[PDB]
Amino acid sequence: MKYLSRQMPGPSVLNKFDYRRDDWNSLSSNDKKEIWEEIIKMQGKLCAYCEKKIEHHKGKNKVERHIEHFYRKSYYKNLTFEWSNLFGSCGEPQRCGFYKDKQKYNDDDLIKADRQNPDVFFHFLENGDVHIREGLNEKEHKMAEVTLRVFNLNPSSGGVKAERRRAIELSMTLIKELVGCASQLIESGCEIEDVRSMVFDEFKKNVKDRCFTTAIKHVFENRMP
Amino acid sequence: MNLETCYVDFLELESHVINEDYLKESVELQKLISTLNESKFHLNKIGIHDFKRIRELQISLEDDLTVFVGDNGFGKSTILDAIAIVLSWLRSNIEKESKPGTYIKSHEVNNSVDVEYASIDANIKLKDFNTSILITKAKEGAYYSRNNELLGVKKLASIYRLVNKYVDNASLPLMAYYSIARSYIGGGVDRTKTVWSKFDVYDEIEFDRNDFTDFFQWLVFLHNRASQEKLSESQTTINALFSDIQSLKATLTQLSAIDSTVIKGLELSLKEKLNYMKSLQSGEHKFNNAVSLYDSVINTILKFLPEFQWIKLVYGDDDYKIILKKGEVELDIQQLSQGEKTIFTLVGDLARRLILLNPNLSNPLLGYGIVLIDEIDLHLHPQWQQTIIERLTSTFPNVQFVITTHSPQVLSTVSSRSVRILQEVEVDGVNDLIVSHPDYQIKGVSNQDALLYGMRTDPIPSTKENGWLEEYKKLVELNRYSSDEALLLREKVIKHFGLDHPLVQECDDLISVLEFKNKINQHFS
Amino acid sequence: SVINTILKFLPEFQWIKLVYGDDDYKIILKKGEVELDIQQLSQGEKTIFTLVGDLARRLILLNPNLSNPLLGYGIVLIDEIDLHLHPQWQQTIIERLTSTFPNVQFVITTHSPQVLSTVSSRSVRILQEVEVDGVNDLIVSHPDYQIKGVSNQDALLYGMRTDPIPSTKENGWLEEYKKLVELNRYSSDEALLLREKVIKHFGLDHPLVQECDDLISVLEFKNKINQH
Amino acid sequence: FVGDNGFGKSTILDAIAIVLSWLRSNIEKESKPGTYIKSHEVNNSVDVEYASIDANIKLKDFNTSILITKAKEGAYYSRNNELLGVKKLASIYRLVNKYVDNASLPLMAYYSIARSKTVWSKFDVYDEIEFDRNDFTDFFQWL
Ligand SMILES: Nc1ncnc2c1ncn2[C@@H]1O[C@H](COP(=O)(O)OP(=O)(O)OP(=O)(O)O)[C@@H](O)[C@H]1O
Ligand SMILES: [Zn+2]
Repeated sequence: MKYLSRQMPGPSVLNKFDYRRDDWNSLSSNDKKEIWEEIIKMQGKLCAYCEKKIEHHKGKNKVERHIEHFYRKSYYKNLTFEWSNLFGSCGEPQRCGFYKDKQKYNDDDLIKADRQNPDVFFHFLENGDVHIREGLNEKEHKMAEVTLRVFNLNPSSGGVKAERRRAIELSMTLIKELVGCASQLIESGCEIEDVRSMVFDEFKKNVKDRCFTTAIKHVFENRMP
Repeated sequence: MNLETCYVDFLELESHVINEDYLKESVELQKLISTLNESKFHLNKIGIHDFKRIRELQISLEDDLTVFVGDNGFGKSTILDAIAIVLSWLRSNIEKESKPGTYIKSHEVNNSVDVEYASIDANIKLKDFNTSILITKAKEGAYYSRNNELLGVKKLASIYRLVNKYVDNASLPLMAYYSIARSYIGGGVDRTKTVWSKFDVYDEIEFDRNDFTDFFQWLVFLHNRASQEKLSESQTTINALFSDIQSLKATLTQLSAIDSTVIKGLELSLKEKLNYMKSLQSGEHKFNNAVSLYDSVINTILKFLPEFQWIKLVYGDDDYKIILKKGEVELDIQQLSQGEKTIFTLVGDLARRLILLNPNLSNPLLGYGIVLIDEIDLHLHPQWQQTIIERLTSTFPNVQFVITTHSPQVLSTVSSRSVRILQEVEVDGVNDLIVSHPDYQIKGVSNQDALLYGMRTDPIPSTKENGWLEEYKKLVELNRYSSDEALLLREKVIKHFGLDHPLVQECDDLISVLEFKNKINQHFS
Repeated sequence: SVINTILKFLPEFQWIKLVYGDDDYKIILKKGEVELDIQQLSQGEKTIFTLVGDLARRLILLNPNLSNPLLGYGIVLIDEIDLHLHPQWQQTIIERLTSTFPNVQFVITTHSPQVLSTVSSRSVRILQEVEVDGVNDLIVSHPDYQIKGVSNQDALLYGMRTDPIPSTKENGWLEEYKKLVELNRYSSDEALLLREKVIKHFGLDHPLVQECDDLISVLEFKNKINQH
Repeated sequence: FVGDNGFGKSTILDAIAIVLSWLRSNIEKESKPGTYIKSHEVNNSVDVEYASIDANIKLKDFNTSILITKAKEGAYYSRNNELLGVKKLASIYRLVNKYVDNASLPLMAYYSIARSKTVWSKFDVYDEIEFDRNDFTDFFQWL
């Protein structure tokens, strides 16, 4: 997960919709296209939860995407058309939105990408596993324990773990070379600060718009002196 | 305590005492049985000379698992056929003394000018007891004739006959062979022994069609017998059976007076009833319940099919029918896929053989034997391939397996010490067979490395687009990537693979780092 | 016409002929400088031989007017094409089938990931099982990437959705040792104990151990710099 | 087609073979029965009533469609099989080959799994759509 910087509201036709009218299915294709125009802009080309690429650069409607509401419709019906409850999720039938609604859970123990930074709780590994950081209190530990369980982001084997491991191992050559140059610089004798700054900014430039960008960022910063 | 020393001690003691009762409780017999129980049966070495397409070969077999890998024209099934010939002799002598086995027929010998005969050499090891057998056959019109040597096999089979003579609950080794024709056998298309003895299994070695029908009859009989246990019938049933047997005996006596087939059938029925009465007496003496065997077989089959809930026998239309519940739908046997039929028949046959050969063991799935399987990965998707080996060696841990495979996925789950690679290398104009081992350990590695090392094949295809990628990579690594030709090649690569493909991204990273290296050098120059 | 069709399908051979010897008769195939009896062929080559022979036999008889009868029209269905085939054979069967008969429509089902790596992504369908409104039904999807020319495991992971790395017990110690290394706890006694088992099972020169040692050295140098 | 075991990969191929059987029978002779759907092949769910198969054959711009259905025990069925579209095509081929000889015909073949005049001088049998591999002995003798 990655922190989302929500921009100014763009509900458009959503404002025209009425709570009393309801009828979520009554939305036309034009409104859906308008919503997707803003959603792609804010979310990039990655899924909110699993960060699998959702839109490919332009024959078939690959990577089917469905609009998902953060909260359940039945008991938070007042937020059916709420702007802040809109999210974009992939079409995977075993995780993300299609898997969130199949279980019973407490609504007060979920991490929201637009509210709190996920980097505080989670810590990714090279092999593709997820490790909960230590030192947190009881409520945060319970929150992190349950969000992975509901979203199925921590399977025993296969699933998203295999894909994450493959993505990590493909980009390891760049990380190894960058730290190779860093070592040289340091040893030779150059202002640590400068070196750092550069090795970071450039990596961030070269990693933007990629699949599983946080896992690669975590791996790189772990090995970057 | 060497096995031979206790064998000769019992042999010399048998001649003195004539009473059988003293012999049955003799200390020497107890020592012989005790030392026989922990003697693990396993073959050691094998060699082939001028048999079919093979000129010469020497192979060492592991005691737990062996896998043969490689493609060639001689056919690896020939090696398994050689083993099937040798074990046949061992089975024959057990059935009856000096019974002939299987000979090498004339046409299996090589057709080359400089050949005269074909031979097969094998060795069997039981703890510290070693035996060897040689089987040979010469061509027609040869100046010298050759004969087999059956001293060791006859001696080994005599011990089993001796032990089985005094104790009626002796355990015997298991031998089986599953060829590639079982695919038709397991089809189960829509095509009654009252007592079962361990000698029925020894009728044939190779898996055949009639085994499935015998499996159905055995399952029906076992379920019916377990029904009486469920009803908890008292000893009055035994009295009724004894009365029926007495009436049959009186009818036989009347028949003997003033119909040979009828007499034979009545005698066979009387013998079967006497066997059933002896089974009732053993029930009084207590034994493993038919319910325990029934659920042992059902759970054994269910271990390999995790997608099924239960299997039951349903009596309808004056007949029996097998019903399997998958998910929330009841299914018939004939409606299953090919893979499930194959697994169902293979595991059912193995379980039946092991159960029938060890009537005395508390858990009959722990007997000894040797099993040869050809093309283990028939009709199996990659998910099942990675777990079939572990389940096979976990359900039956005391049985030695010899397997030939063709898939890297299966090969990635076996240790590197159980892999033999067969290669044909032409030396001095003559093709020669050699056996090698993998360079590195292959247990737990990815299936690509298992294909690269265990099979020595390139895991990347040679399509036209691969040539484009390789050529572009050479230019990038050679630092003159900035050229018109490279631009033309790159446009083709982007057109085919696409800009978001990871392979193209790796090349982009290679370009970027090279561009940055001179920039950083210039910055701190 | 039949013989030439088979020769075109397999260009590794020079000619095929039937020879009546002094006492026997047999079919001889020549490749390079070696002549092989037809019976010496393996099971896979026999299967290919009879499949191509039957296809050519039907095509010749159905088009008696065309100059080249190999340009007919029709539909052919093949089930489990990868049966009884070595991996080296599986990597070229599709190209030859689609090049010998260029005007026929093919429908093929397969289990081997090696075949998938030679097929374009526009002709791949994947069958899954999903439940909608309480009813479980099948569904058809498409691959999200291009799988032509990629390695074997990439094709297995993307075109079949399966883990390419087994879950063996010996693997269990590997990820635990890796995880302890990444948490800067490689000097712990538990890591030292686990390293004995791993190094015993794999060996010093195995590449997996080599990369682990490289990570150890990198982390050690970073700790040295941070400490100073 | 890629999938696991028990996912209906062989069902699709058998469905297409069922569809093509009727066209072949009509080509050989008008008003000839093809291959029917077996009773055990129907779904075993509680609420099912009938099973239907539909197909579309496109020849340049000419289009045709064939539907075959069978009901096990449902009171209401989908009438009968609609074979009107395939009879026009069969009559077209019969017309073209009746006047001018040495014509051409489409090829239909199905290489199944284990399971289990009129140019007959050569001994090749066109009557059977199904053919089985691993029969090298027969082809060797034919050659
Ligand atoms: N009458 C039936 N009702 C419901 N499901 C059935 C019925 N008959 C068969 N099936 C289903 O058919 C499935 C197997 O179908 P199928 O033979 O197409 O599988 P496959 O693995 O693709 O086959 P193959 O190995 O022949 O290619 C089983 O899982 C079973 O659930
Ligand atoms: Zn997602």
